[PDB]
Amino acid sequence: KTTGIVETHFTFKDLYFKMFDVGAQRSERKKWIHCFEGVTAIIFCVALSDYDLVLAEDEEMNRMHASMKLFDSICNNKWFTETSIILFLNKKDLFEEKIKRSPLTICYPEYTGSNTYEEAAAYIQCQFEDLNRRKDTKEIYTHFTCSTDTKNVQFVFDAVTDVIIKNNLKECGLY
Amino acid sequence: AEDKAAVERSKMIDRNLREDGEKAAKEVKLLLLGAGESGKNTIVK
Amino acid sequence: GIALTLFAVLGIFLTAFVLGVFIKFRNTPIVKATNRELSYLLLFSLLCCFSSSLFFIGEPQDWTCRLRQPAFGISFVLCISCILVKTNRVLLVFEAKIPTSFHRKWWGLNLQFLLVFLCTFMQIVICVIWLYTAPPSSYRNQELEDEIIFITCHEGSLMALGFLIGYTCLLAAICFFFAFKSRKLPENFNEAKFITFSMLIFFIVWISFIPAYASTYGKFVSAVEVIAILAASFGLLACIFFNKIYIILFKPSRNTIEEVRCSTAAHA
Amino acid sequence: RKLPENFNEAKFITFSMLIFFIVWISFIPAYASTYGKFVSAVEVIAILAASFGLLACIFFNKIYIILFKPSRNTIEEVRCST
Amino acid sequence: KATNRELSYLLLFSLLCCFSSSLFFIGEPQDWTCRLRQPAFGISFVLCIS
Ligand SMILES: CCCCCCCC/C=C\CCCCCCCC(=O)OC[C@@H](COP(=O)(O)OCC[N+](C)(C)C)OC(=O)CCCCCCC/C=C/CCCCCCCC
Ligand SMILES: CCCCCCCC/C=C\CCCCCCCC(=O)O[C@H](COC(=O)CCCCCCC/C=C/CCCCCCCC)COP(=O)(O)OCC[N+](C)(C)C
Ligand SMILES: CC(C)CCC[C@@H](C)[C@H]1CC[C@H]2[C@@H]3CC=C4C[C@@H](O)CC[C@]4(C)[C@H]3CC[C@]12C
Ligand SMILES: N[C@@H](Cc1c[nH]c2ccccc12)C(=O)O
Repeated sequence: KTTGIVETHFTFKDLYFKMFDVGAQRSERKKWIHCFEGVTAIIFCVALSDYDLVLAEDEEMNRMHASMKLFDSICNNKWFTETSIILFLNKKDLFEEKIKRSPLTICYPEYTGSNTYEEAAAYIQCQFEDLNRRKDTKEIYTHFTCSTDTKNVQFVFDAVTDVIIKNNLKECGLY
Repeated sequence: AEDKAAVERSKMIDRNLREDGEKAAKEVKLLLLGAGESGKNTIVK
Repeated sequence: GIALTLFAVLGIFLTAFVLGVFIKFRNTPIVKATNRELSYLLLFSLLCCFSSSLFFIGEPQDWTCRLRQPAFGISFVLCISCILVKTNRVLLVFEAKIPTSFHRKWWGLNLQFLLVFLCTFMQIVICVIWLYTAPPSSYRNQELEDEIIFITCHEGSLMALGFLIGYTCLLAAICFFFAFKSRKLPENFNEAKFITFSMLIFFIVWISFIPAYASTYGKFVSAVEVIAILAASFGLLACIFFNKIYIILFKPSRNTIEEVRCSTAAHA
Repeated sequence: RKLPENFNEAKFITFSMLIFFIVWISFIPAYASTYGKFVSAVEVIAILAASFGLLACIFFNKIYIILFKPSRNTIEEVRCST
Repeated sequence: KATNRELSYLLLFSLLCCFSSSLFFIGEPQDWTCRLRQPAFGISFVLCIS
């Protein structure tokens, strides 16, 4: 019925999680971007299959470049200096299917090498993880989605636990 | 009289405010970003 | 006595050197993983413990027989309490996986010093009570050997001496249980293979010197006491510090944030 | 010491030998100081301490895994081989 | 059976001998006792360490 922020709630191993989806706002990001300060982690999603898809429909903008630009803008905000990012590279089946039909070299002028999933994934990831510059305070966790099993929830739970532990140690001053 | 009623109402409001805040403090908040058609739907499901 | 004096001076020098390294590299992640303030307090207490062995050499005047034991007792209790508080706080931080907690004030920096003071108050109150009521004094014994005169101090209380030893031994024993609980902590925060060895060094030197104290009398008793004190202090210092000092000065590549991030992550 | 084969046996043997060395260096000063009936005692304490050390370090852990503790947990050959 | 089943028995017997050797020291010294104190301990301990 209502538009705007959508909230989903679930409990995993006695931890209560809250997730806010802000994709329906369609307004200036800066005005509402200072309201979300204080979150524990930021979940970020990227599709590998957009390398050879002109999703944007603009010749100048390729979906991968747009995703990289958005990730760069989000990661280096003044407010989110100390919030970690859980990066989810998604759709690894179709991407692996199309690599041999059209290699990864279309997106980047530099060669990925070998035209196969392991090498291609490494090049796309390294290129996404190098966008950050506050390496001292924030870190990125990367998981390739697995549909059948529950690796998706467990990875988020473990990442949140690690973030909480590292936050407490830093406050004590030990870390 | 009126001061007593106001004080009692304030103390009832304050007690409810404290406990609810303590309960909220025990939750983890996550922000889900992503351009549309990036598979956000699959993670949510 | 010259050898004992030289060894005490060397111990003081090495104690000062470790403190100088910690101050030069305070920012480094390895040094910051260990509690820096408690480290300084432990080093100062260790300097006091090493310097307290100089009261056992020379003519035993009355003003020395009262300060021979309590100085060492308080100095060693300070180190034990510092070690205990340093280990319990790391355990409290790691166990708190929960987002929120009531133990926020429990791990506060100021509370640590109060706990170290509470663990030495008992040793301070037995000493003051002992000195006020039945103080030690010097006496000359001509009975042992008809031809030679010896100068020694008589404590005047043997129950008071027993209580200090019992309290120190009790604290050393708890240092075993807290060392045992900490074996599963990650690297750069786990120290369980040194505390137990230091406590065992102390127990073996003192337990070994029981026969001599019960049988021998004369100048030898003081030499045995000095040797035991010096050996215990050296063992504690070495086990606690010389590993980290080596990693910091030699192999400096380890003192990097990436290493400590990789270390803490192994827990999850 | 790094090798994890057989319940960390190398680590245990190394820890046991250090106790022996510590016990015996501490013996020399005690012996010279004692004269009379207690000269004999300084030998029994050393022997007992060393014997209690070696046996406990080498066997305590395996005995727990075998009896008076979980059985069929790490008892399997799989656990001994690794 | 992963460990050697015979060296373990030999080591336990040697440790028993080492434990029992200390009993000879306690007691009024006699000619045969002092001749048998040291060698028993030495042999038993060497048997254990070996
Ligand atoms: C000359 C006369 C002296 C007479 C006394 C001598 C008696 C003989 C001494 C000892 C027998 C036992 C020796 C104990 C050695 C401990 C071994 C050790 O060091 O292993 C270190 C740590 C574990 O290893 P880790 O952390 O590196 O890896 C673990 C990493 N993970 C968890 C991920 C796998 O093990 C731990 O937790 C440590 C747990 C604490 C050990 C308890 C020992 C208590 C001994 C008390 C002696 C008191 C004397 C009695 C007085 C009576 C006189 C009449
Ligand atoms: C962590 C531990 C810290 C401790 C530091 C360890 C290093 C100390 C180094 C040297 C100590 C001082 C040197 C003492 C000389 C003065 C002695 C004295 O003055 O004896 C005076 C005369 O000589 C002597 O009888 C004999 C000298 C003693 C020889 C020791 C025999 C036992 C041997 C051990 C040797 C095997 C070595 C194997 C290595 C083991 C390592 C794992 C009189 O003395 P007395 O009448 O009062 O009693 C005498 C009581 N009776 C007779 C029972 C001794
Ligand atoms: C009761 C005391 C005085 C004598 C017996 C010593 C026992 C309690 C001590 C000595 C060596 C210790 C072991 C040292 C190493 C390890 C490996 C660790 O991963 C689990 C604990 C464990 C297995 C310890 C258990 C307790 C232990 C066996
Ligand atoms: N003479 C004391 C030596 C001593 C002084 N202070 C101590 C503190 C702890 C243990 C021993 C001591 C003893 O009987 O051993």
